[PDB]
Amino acid sequence: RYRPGTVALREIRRYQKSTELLIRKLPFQRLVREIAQDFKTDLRFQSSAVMALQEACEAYLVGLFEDTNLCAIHAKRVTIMPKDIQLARRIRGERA
Amino acid sequence: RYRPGTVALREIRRYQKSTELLIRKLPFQRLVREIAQDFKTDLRFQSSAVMALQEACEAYLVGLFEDTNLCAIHAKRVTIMPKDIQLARRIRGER
Amino acid sequence: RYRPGTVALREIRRYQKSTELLIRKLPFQRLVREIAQDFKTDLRFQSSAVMALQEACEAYLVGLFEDTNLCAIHAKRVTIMPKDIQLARRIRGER
Amino acid sequence: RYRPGTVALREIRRYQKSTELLIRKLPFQRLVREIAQDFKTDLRFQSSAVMALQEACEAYLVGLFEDTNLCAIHAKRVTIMPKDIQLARRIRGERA
Amino acid sequence: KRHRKVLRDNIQGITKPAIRRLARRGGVKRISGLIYEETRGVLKVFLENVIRDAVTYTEHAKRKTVTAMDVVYALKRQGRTLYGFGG
Amino acid sequence: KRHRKVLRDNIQGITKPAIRRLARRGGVKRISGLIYEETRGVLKVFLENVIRDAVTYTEHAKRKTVTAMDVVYALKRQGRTLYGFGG
Amino acid sequence: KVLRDNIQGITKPAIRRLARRGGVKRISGLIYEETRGVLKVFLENVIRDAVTYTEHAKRKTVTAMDVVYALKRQGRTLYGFGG
Amino acid sequence: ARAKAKTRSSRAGLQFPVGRVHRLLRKGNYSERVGAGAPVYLAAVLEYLTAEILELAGNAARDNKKTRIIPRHLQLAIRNDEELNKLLGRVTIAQGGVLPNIQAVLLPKKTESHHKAKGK
Amino acid sequence: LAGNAARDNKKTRIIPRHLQLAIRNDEELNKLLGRVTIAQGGVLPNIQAVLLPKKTESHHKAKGK
Amino acid sequence: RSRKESYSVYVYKVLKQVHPDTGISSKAMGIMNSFVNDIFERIAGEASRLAHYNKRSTITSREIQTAVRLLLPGELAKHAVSEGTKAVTKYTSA
Amino acid sequence: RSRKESYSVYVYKVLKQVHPDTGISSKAMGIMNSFVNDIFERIAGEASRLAHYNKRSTITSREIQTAVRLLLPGELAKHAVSEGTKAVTKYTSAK
DNA sequence: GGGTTAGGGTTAGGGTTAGGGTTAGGGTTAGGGTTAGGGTTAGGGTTAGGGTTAGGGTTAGGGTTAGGGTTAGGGTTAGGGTTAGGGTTA
DNA sequence: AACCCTAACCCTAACCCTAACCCTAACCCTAACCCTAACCCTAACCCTAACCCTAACCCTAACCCTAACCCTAACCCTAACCCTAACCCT
Repeated sequence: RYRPGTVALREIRRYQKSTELLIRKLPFQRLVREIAQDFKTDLRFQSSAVMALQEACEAYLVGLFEDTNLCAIHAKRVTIMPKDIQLARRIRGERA
Repeated sequence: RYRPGTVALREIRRYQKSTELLIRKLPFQRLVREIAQDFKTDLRFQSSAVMALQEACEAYLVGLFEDTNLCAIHAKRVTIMPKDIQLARRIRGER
Repeated sequence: RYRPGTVALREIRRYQKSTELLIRKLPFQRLVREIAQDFKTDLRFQSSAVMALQEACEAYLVGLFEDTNLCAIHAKRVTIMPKDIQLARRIRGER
Repeated sequence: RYRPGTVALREIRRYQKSTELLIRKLPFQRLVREIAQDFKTDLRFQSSAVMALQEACEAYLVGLFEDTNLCAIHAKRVTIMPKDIQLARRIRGERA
Repeated sequence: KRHRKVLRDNIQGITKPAIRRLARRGGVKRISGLIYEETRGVLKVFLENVIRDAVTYTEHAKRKTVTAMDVVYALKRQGRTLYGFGG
Repeated sequence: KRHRKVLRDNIQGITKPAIRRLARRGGVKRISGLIYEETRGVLKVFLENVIRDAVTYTEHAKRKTVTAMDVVYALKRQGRTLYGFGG
Repeated sequence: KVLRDNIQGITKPAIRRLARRGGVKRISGLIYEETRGVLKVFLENVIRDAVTYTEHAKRKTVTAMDVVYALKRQGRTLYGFGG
Repeated sequence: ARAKAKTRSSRAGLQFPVGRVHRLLRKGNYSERVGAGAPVYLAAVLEYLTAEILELAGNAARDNKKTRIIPRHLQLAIRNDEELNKLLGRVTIAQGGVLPNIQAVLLPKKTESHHKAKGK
Repeated sequence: LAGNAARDNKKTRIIPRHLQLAIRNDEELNKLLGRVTIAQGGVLPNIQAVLLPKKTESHHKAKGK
Repeated sequence: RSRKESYSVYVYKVLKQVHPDTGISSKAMGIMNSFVNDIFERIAGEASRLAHYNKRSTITSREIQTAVRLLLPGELAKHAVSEGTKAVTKYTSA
Repeated sequence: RSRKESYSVYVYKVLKQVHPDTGISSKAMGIMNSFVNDIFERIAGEASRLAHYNKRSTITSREIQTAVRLLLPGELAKHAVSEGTKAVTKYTSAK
């Protein structure tokens, strides 16, 4: 058996050299519709609105994951921990 | 003979229960005057302005030190490192 | 008009000398159905079950209101306060 | 010029952090032996059993006193009255 | 289609002619300013930690209808037995 | 027979292998186990905030259709000037 | 404008009690230089903003109001001095 | 002839000035027109916020044996809240202090026991 | 949970006091053992805010000064 | 010398209404004065943009009521909205 | 037909001036349109506050020139200032 | 912007076992603290003198506004210059 | 860094009002500065007490090993879910 360590970098480069969507559209639309129903019923959604919402969520998730990885790799650990996300959110000032 | 571990907490509580200034006034005024002279000469300073500057600098330093300590204590280390300040500045988006 | 102090006692005696239901059935059934939907979907309800639920809720509400009134009337106050309900729940051990 | 009005708060922090028995281990056996003499004579109490009855009564009075203090603190009062003890026993279902 | 009233009773109905009528049976004479609001909230847990027991009981027997025979076993665990409607 | 509204399994819309390639775009190599729940909760909180802002905006405009312009304005008010959609 | 003896205005025992207010127990060695550099950069930014403001107002006296406005523009609404 | 009208704040049941906000909102180049009931809402909101802040400050000062509201009392009352700390999170108060927050790791959990000269 | 509280009291073992301090701390453990009574474990240090000294301070119903 | 606008009398009246035998200090007055002017330009500033986004230019009571739920959080927003509604009702009544 | 204002002709002319045989895409036009309107309300918005802080209400060329050094960084601010000065000089030289 | 009827092929979701990644135990030998001592260097009064701060008539050079003409500017419309995939060559 | 065969979107003209840029006179309204005098920034210094600087002794603390075992790493048959046109309306 060969040692892993190259397929991960290949997938990272392939997903970074492409600008394709990763999350689906209908599940996200149903989720935001269920969230909007908690405040006021009889609400609809468009296509560009949910597209901008998905783009903003993807950017926020990418930034949060990058911050978590940069916080975890500085403690002599190649993997991240569930507390690192809360640490990054406390430093950035998202939950106080 | 008292074992170490109690004088630090006592000093921390004493300095937290008081609202007195720690940095001097004349050195800070000379420093900000030298900084202002690098852009344009013939400049003066007031008292409330340098007081607000000292207060803002003290608040920023306190926040930075608190963030550095909170970042260092989460890595099984009671002390902080010089790279932790740069790490906190990179996370906060100051660089 | 009526002088305030006799219509209240008359209504109290009239409602105590009668054993009629005060809360509706369909709203309570819809409420317990919405509550059951939060745990598992595709759930139904019967008539005797919701009747026993309404009876237990009425008994609990009557007991809680009686305890609140008995706690408020002992502090030289004829009316009750919103904190008296929490006080009675803390004494009884309901949390 | 120091005794009238002091040590009222300088004595709570001691027993709240101590595990010793407040009621003393001497005056308690005669109070239990004389009570059981009326139900059925010719009885005896064990050494380890007289301590379990003392710890059970020393813990029940703490909760009753806490309930009395919570009931008295609601009527804008700082001291508990004999009318407050009977009030706390009527809601929990003790005497009525 | 479907009705727009998908609120499924947002803990309402029990208002002035209901809370006052229920308090008049116990012994409450007057009602202050607040009093309500939390009156509909203290009854939410009474149905949250009781109906869940009936659902969990019906899930054990591979059933789907909470009959009157299962609502008495849930109330007996808390300490409030009811006679008549149960059996 | 002919009704049904919405459920709650959509909350678990984030899988586990699909989120592995999502974090790989930023530079993450290995994740964990509780991340699938923590990230879901954080995303749910952020989406609730953004949806509440958009609902308040569409209520100011007295509209029932959440357009892309309102979402862009809410994101800019929060501190994320999104480009592309809208104007 | 003084000699380069004011940049080293932060000592070592005086900064120990300064970090103790936030909750720091032990520091290090290069902190006395890193914190000084960060403070110098931040002060250069704030001083540049105040100079641009006082140049807009055509004034040569850095008042507290201009400093408060610059801090609010950066993202730090300071209270107390000014209005 | 005619009558003597009173102030606008007495007819609305509030203490904050109504004409001051109506004149300050127009001179600030924010809007070319100011509504009639617009300054009343802002005045009521500001009055309620000030009342809540002063009540929290008094409640925080009543425990420090000081009847005078010092800036430290305001700093301790604002930071010790859930809905008020999120509003002024990035707002610093001069002549104040930091809330005492000591971590559990910095506590002296050394214990001279066990860690002794060898094992008895 | 009781082992972590023993290090704060400068102890290497779990005493019955630490058990009472750890059980009455968590919400999931206090609701389970509510009616459970511990022997030599003491109570939890809880002081009300109204029981604080001074409170009113200065004077309330004074006469001269 | 041109006097400066400051909120002192109203602040003292509010403090005396919510807490008797109390008062304000020296720097506390300036802190409250800087706090009032800060939120004054934040709530009124969002109403102008909200009116301009809908091709309008009338900032009435609804423009300020809706801006409460955007700046204020949850419970405080509902309390401020209720207070504003009761104030506008007492104003329109007499 | 109420057409919407968009910056397309000027953007295409600038792109053709700085790069021949080039053009804009589909979403790139909307991105540039949203970018222009974003900085349009940032530079002009600070000039109003800067004029109000000095008890004035005249936003001239100096009010926009000074706002460049506040929003733009260093080298870009000086370049924009030089371009604006050259433009106002060419404007004042001939109408 | 929703809502329909084919479809079908890329994507998502069931075992699996083996290899290196946290976790657990024992000095370890380098690494901060403090109390005893002393020699300061910053915390407070007295001035007083110049170097800035702070209001006020008065222009004339800086602006603001109602009217045209009009060069520059804004939606459509081709046919051609490299842009995406598929086998080759590398 | 095949660049090509595929190939539609970036592609140069052109074009019809055309709606905003410029013109042309009136005003009109928006900055110094010179008397001035008041109080705040700064300039020499004394003391003396908390504050600060400098060795010795040692008890915990971080790191480098040693074995160890359970979780996340990499196919395989799918076959369910995600696209891809094409109109059709309300």
